Amino acid sequence: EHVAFGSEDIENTLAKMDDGQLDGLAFGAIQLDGDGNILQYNAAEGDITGRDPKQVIGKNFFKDVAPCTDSPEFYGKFKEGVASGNLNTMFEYTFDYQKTPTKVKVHMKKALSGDSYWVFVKRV
Ligand SMILES: *C(=O)/C=C/c1ccc(O)cc1
Repeated sequence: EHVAFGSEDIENTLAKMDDGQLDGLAFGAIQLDGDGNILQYNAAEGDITGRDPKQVIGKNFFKDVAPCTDSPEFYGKFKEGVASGNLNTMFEYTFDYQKTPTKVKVHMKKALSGDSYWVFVKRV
C-alpha cells in the first residue's frame, strides 16, 4: 500500500483498507476507540513492538498493552483530542515496557469512522 507516514490526507486513504491492506503499510498503524480499546493493529506495528496483532485486538491500549504511554505526553494528548473531537499531533516517544528503550515517532490523528482514532508509529 503506497501511503507515507504523516501524509496530509492519511485519514481519507486509510478509510478504504481491510486488515490485509493495513498490513501492507510501511509504518505501524493502530486504530483505537475513544476509550483506548484496540480496534485494528497492523503487521508493521507488531514487527516494531513484538506484540501479536491478533491478541491485542479488544485490549485497552493505555491500561493493558502500553502502560508506558499512560502519561500526559501520550495518553493525555489522546484523551484531549477525543474530548475535543479533533486530534492531529506528532511527537517522539520511548517504548520501554517489554523492550529495550526504543525511540519512535508517533502520529495520532482522528479517523473518519465514528469513535475511532489512529496511532501511527515508525522508528527514529
Ligand atoms: C509502553 O508501554 C509502550 C507499549 C506499546 C507501544 C506500541 C504498541 O503497538 C504496543 C505496546
